[PDB]
Amino acid sequence: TLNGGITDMLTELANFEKNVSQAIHKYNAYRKAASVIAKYPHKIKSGAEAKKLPGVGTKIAEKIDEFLATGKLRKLEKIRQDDTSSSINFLTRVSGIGPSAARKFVDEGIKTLEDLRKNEDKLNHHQRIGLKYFGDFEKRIPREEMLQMQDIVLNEVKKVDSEYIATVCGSFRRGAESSGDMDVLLTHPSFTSESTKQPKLLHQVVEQLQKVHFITDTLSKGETKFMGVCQLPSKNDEKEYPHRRIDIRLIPKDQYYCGVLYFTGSDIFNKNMRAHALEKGFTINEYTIRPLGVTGVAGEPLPVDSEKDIFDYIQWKYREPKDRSE
DNA sequence: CCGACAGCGCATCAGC
DNA sequence: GCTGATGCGC
DNA sequence: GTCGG
Ligand SMILES: O=c1ccn([C@H]2C[C@H](O)[C@@H](COP(=O)(O)NP(=O)(O)OP(=O)(O)O)O2)c(=O)[nH]1
Ligand SMILES: [Cl-]
Ligand SMILES: [Cl-]
Ligand SMILES: [Cl-]
Ligand SMILES: [Cl-]
Ligand SMILES: [Mn+2]
Ligand SMILES: [Mn+2]
Ligand SMILES: [Mn+2]
Ligand SMILES: [Mn+2]
Ligand SMILES: [Mn+2]
Ligand code: NA
Ligand code: NA
Repeated sequence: TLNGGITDMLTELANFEKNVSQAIHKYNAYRKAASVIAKYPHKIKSGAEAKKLPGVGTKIAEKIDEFLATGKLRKLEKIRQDDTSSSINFLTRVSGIGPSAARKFVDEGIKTLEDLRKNEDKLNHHQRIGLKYFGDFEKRIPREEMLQMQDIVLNEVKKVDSEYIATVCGSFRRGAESSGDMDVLLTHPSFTSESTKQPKLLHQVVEQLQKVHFITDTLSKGETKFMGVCQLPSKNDEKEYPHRRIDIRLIPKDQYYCGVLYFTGSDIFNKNMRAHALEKGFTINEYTIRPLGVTGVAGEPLPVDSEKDIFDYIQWKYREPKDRSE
């Protein structure tokens, strides 16, 4: 982690602007700068050297000089001493609680894990589950565990219908030795951009996973996107595995490539790639890659048959999943 | 010195 | 009931 | 907070 010190400062700053300042752009700005720095193959010796990287400006340049000069950043040392900011930051760590709900709870006197446990009646379903699994969701998932999970999801999928195609994406597909959660991309021949022949496609898949006790809870659930919890099965008498977050997204079969490009990420990567697309005159989403008319309006979907094809349309050398971790 | 910053599914609410 | 703005998340 | 124009 050549510049682990600096990227942490930045990430902390991004989290602050997002959770406490509710300044989403500043948030993204720091994330981007932290991303470009993380891949910079040199140990940064100064804020000037860093400012040469696209994304780092005069403000981050100074913060970096200050950090390198003392190993600390005053603005952050203070933020850490502000109870309100500490509470808001902490509450946002619970799935379902955003900057808004956090600042609210703080106002109503709720600002500790304990305060939340006694006011479960003031949380919506999602916030309740997030609170319930707070601890577990903090633990990372070892790849070896992701592999055990993949077999269970894929095999349980096939058992509902041998025509489903379940693909694990997210950081898992990017090659991470550890993942924050499991992301599943699902496709079935009956669901395409031209029609939904069969209904409940996603339902039955969830239903099945719940039947075998793999899926333990639901944060949210719709026709195409499921957000819940799951747990690997444990052998006889051995300790129990941490509950884990699991996202399942059903995408039209004929749009798998745009969907798989989206779900593999990373998020910062997608951001850069989609920003670049616009620069070249295109707009990309999880379903398609359309051309941008002079008026701005997006045209019809262009033909796609691989992830690379999409990359071509924007003038970018194809980059493997493992090199998309920005 | 300005406006843009990627794109979208779900839960929830206010209003009609 | 619907529509659309908001919060929160991928 | 940063950047292209
Ligand atoms: O803001 C977002 C969030 C996610 N995504 C896409 C890309 C990301 O890789 C994918 C999965 O989302 P996760 O939040 O699961 N992140 P990821 O799997 O990359 O990392 P990890 O789960 O290990 O934190 O969803 C976006 O496009 N924008
Ligand atoms: Cl902002
Ligand atoms: Cl610090
Ligand atoms: Cl596609
Ligand atoms: Cl579309
Ligand atoms: Mn993930
Ligand atoms: Mn996820
Ligand atoms: Mn548990
Ligand atoms: Mn570009
Ligand atoms: Mn009402
Ligand atoms: Na720069
Ligand atoms: Na949260």
